[PDB]
Parts: sequence; structure tokens; C-alpha cells
Amino acid sequence: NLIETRCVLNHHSTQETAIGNFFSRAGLVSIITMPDGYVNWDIDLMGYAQLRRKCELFTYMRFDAEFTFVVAKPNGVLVPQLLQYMYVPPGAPKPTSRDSFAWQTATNPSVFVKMTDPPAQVSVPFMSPASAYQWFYDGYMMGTFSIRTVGTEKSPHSITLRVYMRIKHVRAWIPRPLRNQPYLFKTNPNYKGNDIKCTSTSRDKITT
Amino acid sequence: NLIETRCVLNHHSTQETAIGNFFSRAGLVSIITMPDGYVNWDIDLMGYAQLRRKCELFTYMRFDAEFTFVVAKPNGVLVPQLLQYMYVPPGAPKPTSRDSFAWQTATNPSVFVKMTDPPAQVSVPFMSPASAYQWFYDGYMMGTFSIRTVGTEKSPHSITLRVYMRIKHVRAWIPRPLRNQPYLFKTNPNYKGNDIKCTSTSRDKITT
Amino acid sequence: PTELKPGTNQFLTTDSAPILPGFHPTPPIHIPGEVHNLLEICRVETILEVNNLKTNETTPMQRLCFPVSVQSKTGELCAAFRADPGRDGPWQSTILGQLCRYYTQWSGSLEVTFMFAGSFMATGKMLIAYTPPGGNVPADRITAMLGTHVIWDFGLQSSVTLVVPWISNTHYYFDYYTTGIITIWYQTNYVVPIGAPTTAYIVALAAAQDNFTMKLCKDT
Amino acid sequence: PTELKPGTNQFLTTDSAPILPGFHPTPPIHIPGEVHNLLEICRVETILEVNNLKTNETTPMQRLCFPVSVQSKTGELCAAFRADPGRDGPWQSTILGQLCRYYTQWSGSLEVTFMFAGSFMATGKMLIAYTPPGGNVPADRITAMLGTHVIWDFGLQSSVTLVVPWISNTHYYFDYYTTGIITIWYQTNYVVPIGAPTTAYIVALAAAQDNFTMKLCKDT
Amino acid sequence: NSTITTQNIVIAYGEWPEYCVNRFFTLDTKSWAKDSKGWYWKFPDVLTEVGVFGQNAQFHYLYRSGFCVHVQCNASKFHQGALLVAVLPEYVLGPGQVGAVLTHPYVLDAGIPLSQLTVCPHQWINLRTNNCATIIVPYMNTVPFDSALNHCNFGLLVIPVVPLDFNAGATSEIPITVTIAPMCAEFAG
Repeated sequence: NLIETRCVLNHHSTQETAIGNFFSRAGLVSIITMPDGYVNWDIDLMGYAQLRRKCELFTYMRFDAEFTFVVAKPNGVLVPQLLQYMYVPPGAPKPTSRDSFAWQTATNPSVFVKMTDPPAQVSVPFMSPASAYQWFYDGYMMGTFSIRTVGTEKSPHSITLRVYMRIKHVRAWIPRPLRNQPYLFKTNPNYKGNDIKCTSTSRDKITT
Repeated sequence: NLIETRCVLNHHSTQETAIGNFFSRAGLVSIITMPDGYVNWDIDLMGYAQLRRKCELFTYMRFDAEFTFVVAKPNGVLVPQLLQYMYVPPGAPKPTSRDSFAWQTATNPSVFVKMTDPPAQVSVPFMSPASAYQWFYDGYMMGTFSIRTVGTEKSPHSITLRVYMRIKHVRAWIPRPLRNQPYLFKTNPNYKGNDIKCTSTSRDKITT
Repeated sequence: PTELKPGTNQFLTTDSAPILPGFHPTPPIHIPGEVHNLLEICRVETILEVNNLKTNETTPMQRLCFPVSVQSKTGELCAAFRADPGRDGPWQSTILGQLCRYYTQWSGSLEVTFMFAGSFMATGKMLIAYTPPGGNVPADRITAMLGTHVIWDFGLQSSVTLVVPWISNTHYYFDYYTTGIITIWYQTNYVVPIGAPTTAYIVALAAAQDNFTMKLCKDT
Repeated sequence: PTELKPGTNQFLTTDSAPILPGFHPTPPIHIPGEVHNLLEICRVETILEVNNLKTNETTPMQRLCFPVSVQSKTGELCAAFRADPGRDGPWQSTILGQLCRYYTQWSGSLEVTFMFAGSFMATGKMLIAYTPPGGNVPADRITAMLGTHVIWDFGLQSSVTLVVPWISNTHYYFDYYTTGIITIWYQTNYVVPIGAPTTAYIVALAAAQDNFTMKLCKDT
Repeated sequence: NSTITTQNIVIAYGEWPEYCVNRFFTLDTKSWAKDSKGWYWKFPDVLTEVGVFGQNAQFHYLYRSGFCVHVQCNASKFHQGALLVAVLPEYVLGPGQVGAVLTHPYVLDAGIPLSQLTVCPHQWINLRTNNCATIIVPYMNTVPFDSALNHCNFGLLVIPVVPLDFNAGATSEIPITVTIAPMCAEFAG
């Protein structure tokens, strides 16, 4: 129910419609829970729907990442417990067992933090062999995160952690029309052909 | 199963094939467990196999070290407990009892850290009497680490700790062919003479 | 000798050590069509969806243009809508309307471009009137003429642009919107010689002007 | 007055107080043969292992050279392999192939040097052809000649070098490899006067060029 | 060699083709009817089995070129209608030289609305005023060179936004002609 009063007469700053601010805010990308200790994730942007639509406005993007792992027991409480977060570059072996040699390899960086410390923070640079990422390939990855509780024992504490993404130094190319249909798969842009949702709403008559 | 597409046309930076980067990454060297309190270790590089092959490519090497002791109970959990890490130079008496005079000698540096603190970090300089280390002597050490729980009591907590090595200021001389046979002993380069593993794989015919 | 102040050991989402210090990323190359600001996107013509009738949902391809016919007398209203990019309605189908949902407050001037898509052997006259914000929809052609209007005829020119002076918003579930109403009037009946089709169509395009600007961000 | 930021009290393996401040290490001396970069190692000829047949595993000393005989007619293929230092096969036996396993991506140009090891009183002609990447192995000598080729004869010169223009890789368990195929053709039959041996051998050496370069590291 | 006759050009993103077989290839004429939905072509697929350009593209490994597309429609003064000609880099669906036909033109068969297609380099064809539309497309890819057998850079779209209408008695099949001229083509096979 719109109203008429309280008009605005001054122009706002244009620095805040820039491409950097449009992606500056950091948001959740995944939720990881551990009731097998490996929970190996996979860095991606086509995860939560609201980020797969704002990022598909362009075709080529180049940026960095900045993670933050907030980890606690399911009911909030924190306990003294050591943790290991492992990063697997695009082309390194992926862990398959809790006691595999990947957990002890040296070329894969890792961070060891207890629960009581402030959440760990890690920045990931641009890694694609090409000049920039592309969300649309007409022809015919960023890495891997593995989380494990350190120790040959079995940790008697359920683990739930959330990963947050921040995007820095964003460059975009070739703007593309925004998607207006529900998503079906995380890889290809398919749509339900049985029905088509009109972009706009509907009214009774063109004159009303 | 190789494929043909997605060729690369640009040359990469040569600064990252340098000798420093080849050893810059830090990796595990040993795992120490304590269910007698002394667990006196011995600093070495011919430990885990994957580091004994990358380091034997050269003959003379000179560098420093930077340790980091991550210590926790076998099942991850951390408890308040004081610890003592002792370094024995090459030529100082080695502890033989939990209550020996070595633990109280003054010329051997030590660090006292509880579990809850971030892992202790210690840098060890170049100590060999010669100009550089050598992995191959045709004729006929770096120190000693001792770990003990401080106190005349008996600590009721199992101790498991892992030691990580980083290498700084690396210089190499006289490159040597890489080893291609399984290792037998940690001191001499022996091989199983009953069979010899060919360096390359095998195919059916020279033309196929 | 420092003492920690309140605000330590806290994670603020709107506030790092690199993981691969020895990694050199691939140098960038020149790719045409770089976007430096979202405003350069909002300043392109896009097709308005004015004929958004209830019966057109089955066949949405007919929603992009509204018809003009020979069976209409002179003076009757043809179409009417308000200039509200943020709200629902015809403006939901434009890039400006789609990008207006990601921001809370915006202000500036818009522009609307119409296009005739009839036969070459066809002429007439049509009236475009913009009621200033706060007023009512005009009751008749003689009342709409007194306001701001342009006499658009398709006997000589096939396109015309109309400029909205100023709009603004302040989202709060209600918003303080100051917008006008755009009405299309039949100045003269659609005349046409023999052999040519009797009905035509009009395409409406809209885009922002130079002085458009948005404020605090949201998520749709 | 400072507040700690997120990322404290964490141990990053890719990120100290000296333990003996009063220790003075032994000053270095001049030792010949210092290596400043791994590329100076990859730029030396090494023996390729082309004759890697299944029956040669018992006696590996015969795998370093492939034979040329008098019982072979003109025109038939002698040997064939692709230029893939990273993958398994003949290139596993070279320093370049061994050092390629420690890195993910690499690109550059290679060079292959052949060497004749027959008797002095022996002459002939041999064809070396390099099929560009993406093509098929040549079906016959007349098809291989049309491409890039060098006519190597051992009547005057006993060695010849062939230059591969460009190769690249991007390891992912598969990799995007763009490589050609090197084939050795019998231009003329091995001729030899009386008294000399009837069979000879060829040694193949390979090394990288100036513009070779590698990327992100791994562990074999 | 081939010469065409023609009497407002648009340059995609304001960049001329520039280095890091030059003739007028004329494709087949598509028939526009009262119930047609649209057509689209993929580049450089449409010139893979055609003449010297296709002969060179099917052998050389690396490839890079611009394009110059010329689309014209022949109609009398008694037909009415409108067309939307626009390129779309990295067109992913949800064909060959003869082209294909769209099935859901409102969503471009890719889930994106047609009304916002004008953000891409586009030109309006209106049978009332003009019968020509030329677009200059530079090379748009993340690598300087790429193969021409699998990757399709961009796809051209022709959509009848305003359906064709006429009185009974005239020709019901209005032709549509597409003309193609590569600019600054390189091969490094």
C-alpha cells in the first residue's frame, strides 16, 4: 500500500552502486555437520539460490575469496577440541579415509584451531588457468575443503560448522539478462517447460 | 584418460620454480605419543619417504629449520597441562631419566607451554661444522628434542604431539639423478637386487 | 604495553593471510565489454510489458505490445499505467525494475520510448499525457491536453520519447512513492486505405536517465 | 588500544624466535655447481626410453635404444610415440618427466635429439615426422611427408635435432593435454657393405627449451 | 569476390576487431510466416562446413576471428511487423548452417526473459521504416585462441516480437536473408 508524501529531492552517491559493493557483503554458502570423519566439501558459487542469480547477471568474473569457519556443537555450546581444516588445490589427491596419506601430505595447506579461539580465516586467490571464470560454457573448479578432528581417537563431540564467503577485487564482463524462472539443476540452466511464469503480475484491464 | 581441448597459450612466472619455493611448504616429519616420560626425538630429514626423495636430488644443502608442536589428547580434546620441550645441541648430554640433571642444566634451551596456548614455535639455525650438509658421504646430526610433562608427579593424561618442519634460506649444489627404487634403510642407499623396477611403464609394440 | 578494548574476538560479516603465498595467478587479458558500475546497465532501453491482462498468461508472447484498432472512436482511452519501476506491474519486466528490487531507496528521472509497428500506408494521431504526481487520472482528452502532453503521429515519425521529470522511493510493507500516471489517448481514429491491415501494435520501451541513483542494498 | 581480529591463535602450515641467539653459524665457502632454479636442471639432454616392450622388463638395459635392421623394406614404420612428459610411457625415464610429476600445470616447447650408433661404413636415409596436435597418426610415408618433417641421413651427419613447437597441460583423474605424435619412417633401406654388422641402434634424447615453465606444485 | 547490393551500424561494446577467406558468405533464406516463433545460429559453427573458411577451421587447431553480420528483410509497403536482432555471447540452451527454430520464444529457451534481451548488442528491424540491420562482433573469449570445433562463442537471435500481419491475397512468406563477413581471422594450427 503505497503513499504519496515524503519525497526525496537530493541525489545519492554513485560509488555505492559500483561492482565491488554489489558483492562486498559476506554471506553463508554452506552448512557442514558431523554426527567417518571426512566431510570434504567443494568450493562453489552455484549453491544457495539467491547468489546463483545475482552472479549470473554477467558471464565472465574474476575475484578472490575469504573464508571464515564458525564451528560449535549443535546446541550452541563450545568445548575444548582440536580441529583441522584442509584445502585441496585443483589437481591434488582428495582424502578418502580418515587415516589416508593426504592428511599428512605437505603440499596441501591446513589450519589447526581449537573451538575456543576466534573463527579461522583463510583467503584463496584466483586459481583458474584461464583469465577469468565463466558461468556459461557452450562447448563439450576452485578446490576442495576437508574438515577432520585431529587424533587417532574418535572425538565424542558432534561437529556443526558454517562457512562464510567474502569476495574481493571483483571484475565483471558482458552483462546478461537476469534469470526469471525456478532452478532445477546446479549445473545446467534448465526450466520446467510445462508452465511458464510471466515476469510481471496481471491486472484486469489495460485501462484500470 | 587425456583430452585435447582447453590449451594454454601464456607462459607462467618462473619465480615459483625457484629453489626456495620447492621446499617452502611445511610438512609433518614425525608423530610422538606418550601413553617413563622422556620421549627424546632426533631431528632428521630422512624420515618420511616423500621428503627423502625430493631432498636427495642434490648433494650439498644448507638451510635452517622452524618447528611447531601441535599437542593434544588422542581423542582431540585438550586439557590444562604444563609441558616442557627440550633441545639438546650436537654434543650435549642426552637425558636418560625423567629426573636427571639434564632436565635442569642451563645450556640447553627449553620452552614451557600449556595445551590451551597456540602451538609453540622454535627456529633452529645451521649447526653443522662444515659449510653445508651432505646426504652422501663416501668416507668411513642436527640435535635432539626431548618432551616431558613438568612436575615430580605422574601426569594422568596421555600425550600425543606432532612436529612440523619448515625450511628457510635454502641453497643447493651439484644436482644428482633422482632415486627410482624402493628404500630399505634410513642410512645407506641399498636396493633389493632380486628384482629391478623399470623407470617407465610397458606397452605391447613399439609402433602401437 | 597495550590493553585490549571491547570488540575483540568477534566476527563481523561486513568487516587475511593468503593460503598459497608462492602462487602466481594467471595475468588478465583484455576482454571487451567491462562493466564498472551497475548504472551503465540501467541506462538501456528494455521492452515494457503493458498488456498484462489476465487472459494472456497462457500465451505470454502477446504481452509485449498493446493493440490499436480501426473499430475505436476518437477520444477514448487506449492504455494507462503509472511510472513505478519498484512496484509490481508493467515495470517488473524491465532491467530497471528487476535491478530496483536489490536496493532500498532510489531517485532520478526516467524516459519512455514508444514505437509504431504498423503498415507503411497508415496514418493517424495519438496523444501521450503525463499526469504529475499527486493528481488523478485525466477524465477526458480535453482535460489531459491541458497538462504535459506530446502529440505523437505516425504519419511522418515512427517513434517518440517522453521524459518523466522526477521519481523517488523510500522502502519501509509499504513505501513512500511519488510517481505520475502515463495515459495514451486517441486523438484521431486509425485511418487506413484498402489492402492494408486494420489493426496495428505499439511497443513501449523504458530506461533510466543520467541522474538516476540508488541507495542502501537489500536482497530480493 | 587494539582489538584482536578473526584469524588469531591459528596455525597455518604455509605461513620465529631463534633458539640460540649467541650462536654464530659456520660461514659459507665457494662450492662449484650451484642451482638457483629447477629449470636449469630440466634443460639437459636425457636418454628417452622408447623401446619399452613387455619382454624387455627382465633385461632393462635394452630399453634405452631401438633397433634398425637390414631385413626391413623401405617405407614401413620404425617407431612412434607422443610427446607427453607428464603422462606414463617413454617420457617417464627422463629428468623432465620425473620433475613434471611435482607440478600441476606446465607449458613450453621441447626438443628431441636422435643419435646414430652404427658402423662407420653404413649409410641410408630416415624420415622424422611430427604430427601437429589434434591430428591422427600418419597412415603412410607419403602422407607423413606433407606435414612437418626432416630428412635425416647418417651417411654424413650422425645426429639431428627436432623441435616441438608447443605443448601444455592442465591436471585435473584426467588432464587437458595438447600434444603431437612423433613417427620415424624408413625412407631408404639400411644398406651396408660386406664385413660390417647388419643391425644398428638409435638413441633418443629429449630436453626442454628456454621458454619452459611450470605451475602450482603437488607431491608425487 | 562476392558482391552484395545495399543502401546506422552498431558496434558490439564499442571495440573494432583487431589482431591479438574475407568475403560475403550468404546463408539460406528463412521463410517468415504469421505463426513463426524465431530462429538462431551458433558461431562459428555456421561456417564450419562452408567453403574455404570451413576448410581452414576443420584443420587448424587454434582459431580466432571477428564477424560482421548483415541481416535484411524484403517486404512491400502493405506488410507490417517487427523483428529483434541481437547477439548473445555464450548462448546455452535448455544446429548447423541451416539454423534452428525456437520452441519457447518468450524465455529464449534458456529461462531468461525476452524483454531484457536489449541489454546485449541489438538492432531493431521494423518493416515500416527500415529493412536492414548490421552488427559488428569482436572476439569475446577468456583465452586469446581456441578451437573452432567444440566451443561456440556467441549465438545470433532473430525473434518476431510483433507478429507479421497482412491482408489475404498477398505473399504470405516474407524472406529473411543473413549475410556473414569474417574480419581479422587468424589460424595457428
